[PDB]
Amino acid sequence: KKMAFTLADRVTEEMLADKAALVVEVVEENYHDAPIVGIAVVNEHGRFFLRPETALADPQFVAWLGDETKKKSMFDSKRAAVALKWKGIELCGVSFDLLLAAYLLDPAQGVDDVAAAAKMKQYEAVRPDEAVYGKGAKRAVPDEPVLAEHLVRKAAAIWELERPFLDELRRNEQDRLLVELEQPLSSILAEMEFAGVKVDTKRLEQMGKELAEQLGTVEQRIYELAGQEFNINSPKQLGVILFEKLQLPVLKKTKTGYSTSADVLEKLAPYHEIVENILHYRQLGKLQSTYIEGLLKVVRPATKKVHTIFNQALTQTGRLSSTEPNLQNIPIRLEEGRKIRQAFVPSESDWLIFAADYSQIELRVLAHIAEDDNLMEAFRRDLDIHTKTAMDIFQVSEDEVTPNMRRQAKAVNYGIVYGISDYGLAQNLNISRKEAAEFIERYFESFPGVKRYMENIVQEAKQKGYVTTLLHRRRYLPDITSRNFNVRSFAERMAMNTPIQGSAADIIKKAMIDLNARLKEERLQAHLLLQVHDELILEAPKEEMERLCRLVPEVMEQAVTLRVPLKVDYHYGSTWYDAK
DNA sequence: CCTGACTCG
DNA sequence: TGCGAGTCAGG
Ligand SMILES: Nc1ccn([C@H]2CC[C@@H](COP(=O)(O)OP(=O)(O)OP(=O)(O)O)O2)c(=O)n1
Ligand SMILES: OC[C@H]1O[C@@](CO)(O[C@H]2O[C@H](CO)[C@@H](O)[C@H](O)[C@H]2O)[C@@H](O)[C@@H]1O
Ligand SMILES: OC[C@H]1O[C@@](CO)(O[C@H]2O[C@H](CO)[C@@H](O)[C@H](O)[C@H]2O)[C@@H](O)[C@@H]1O
Ligand SMILES: [Mn+2]
Repeated sequence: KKMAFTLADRVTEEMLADKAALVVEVVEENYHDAPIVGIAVVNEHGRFFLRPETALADPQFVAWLGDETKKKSMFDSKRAAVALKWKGIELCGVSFDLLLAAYLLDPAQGVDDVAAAAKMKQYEAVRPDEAVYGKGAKRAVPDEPVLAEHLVRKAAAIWELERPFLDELRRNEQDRLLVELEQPLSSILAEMEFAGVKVDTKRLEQMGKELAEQLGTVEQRIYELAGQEFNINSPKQLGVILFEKLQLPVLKKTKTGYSTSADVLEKLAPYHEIVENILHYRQLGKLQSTYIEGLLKVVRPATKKVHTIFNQALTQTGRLSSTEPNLQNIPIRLEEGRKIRQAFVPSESDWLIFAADYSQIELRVLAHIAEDDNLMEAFRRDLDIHTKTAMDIFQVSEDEVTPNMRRQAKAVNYGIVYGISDYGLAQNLNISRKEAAEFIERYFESFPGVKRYMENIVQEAKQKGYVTTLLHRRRYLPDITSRNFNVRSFAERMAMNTPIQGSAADIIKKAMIDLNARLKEERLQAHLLLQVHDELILEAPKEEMERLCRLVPEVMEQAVTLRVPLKVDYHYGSTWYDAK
């Protein structure tokens, strides 16, 4: 605990070195158009601190940040780049991101600051962000001397830990995953974040108005059937109405009381018609509060755009998450909700929304990884397994399978491949638990390869302590040999799923890098807007639609090569809704 | 702040 | 007693 640094007045030559650690401190958790409160640099020549109004105005510093031959090591470089694009400054030459490096080494650590990453290497010369800035309503940037030291210490740490982290990544054969997949992707996400998505507020406000009219309607109806007023959005009061006043049977409890989950409500339908009305009310209430009122609170009024943050170092399987707003969970399943998408539009004049989508991506990953004959064959002829399961459950034929019921048989295929027990399956389809068992038992005799993959990956996880995905992403399962049935089972199901979801996650990540490449090389104006786990979303001038119909799917299928082919569905239209 | 509800993959 | 997420209302 003793460090020398220079609290600089101006940018000097010795700070513009070819290799350095860089800290562009942004305290606000949502970094979009957020204050940059301090800058630090560590290189061969020394340790420096700079005030932002100094460094960001000095054209030489800006030129050094923008030069990709001047290599930077950073912690969460997406935060920096974005907070810099809002200051009209471009960041280039990031060769090491400690955050991503740490997330690949172990997603469970849930690293959020340099101190926690340093924790993994015994490096103790840096304080965590909360012990410096404060918590919640106390969150305060301290006095400069304190601020400076801390930032310099963060650089110093990034500076000392680069090699160790890279050294460990090389042993696990995860170095190329960092440098060639994750890190390049970080910059792409920073663009999509900054470009934003344009929203039709006029339309959005009109719908919430209509939604309110329907909410009051359904609501009155609910009080009439119940013969009283209560708070529908209060599960405790609703529970009293349904199970105490109305006497409806209790199908399930939780640790705090009676259950009123959608699943329980659908099963209570024969007994009383208020349950269906509650379901419908809850549906509309969510649309209003989250997808109208939530969404309008985060639009930037001047440009009518929303800017989400794609949290890259958070999920345990390798997926991304989307926050403030979440644009990866916009309604589509029920026609009423699906309408919200009409308000998502192109940002320019004659531009359109292109939406490409992988077909059964996790079922193909399972096929490739488990090497199952009957499964690999079905895909080679181009059978639709969801449609092959739609019939099998809905007694129907291929000729009449509505999109609605290809989604309900979709969750059965996936459910089965991810350790759903017969209790789960029967409780999802309202069928006999004996019949549920039969389905599964048949499935594993029909696909013996998939069954043995399940047995094997659990065995391997017990022996190794972890599982891995195609591009060597890793998840550790320390609870895998727990004596407790519940604890053991949960980790076992993670040993089944992770390699699959994680692999689909790797693939679509790679597909984005190649797409971005194939875009800038062909000099097109088209650019990525969103990723929703297994689908990409772009906007482009009307003219470019021809190339994209050929380009986008070609890139997504050619990303990786598997023991089965990869298929992509695509559509375009003037609204994200019409892109169906 | 947590629990349970809804939303997506 | 299928997996991975986020946000919101009530208590
Ligand atoms: N009920 C569901 C739906 C989705 N998923 C996970 C596993 C698959 C991954 C992608 O699913 P979708 O994009 O919904 O469908 P797909 O099978 O990948 O492709 P398609 O749209 O052609 O059915 O998300 C899941 O576990 N359970
Ligand atoms: O930018 C995402 C990146 O930031 C970190 C901390 O450096 O997470 C913080 O910001 C997130 C996005 O706003 C919040 O969800 C989270 O609460 C906060 O810790 C990284 O963990 C994350 O990858
Ligand atoms: O360095 C990580 C990198 O290794 C890759 C690419 O070479 O996988 C290769 O090495 C693996 C074992 O050494 C094999 O599974 C594979 O056959 C081989 O291509 C990437 O998957 C990984 O990111
Ligand atoms: Mn898909």
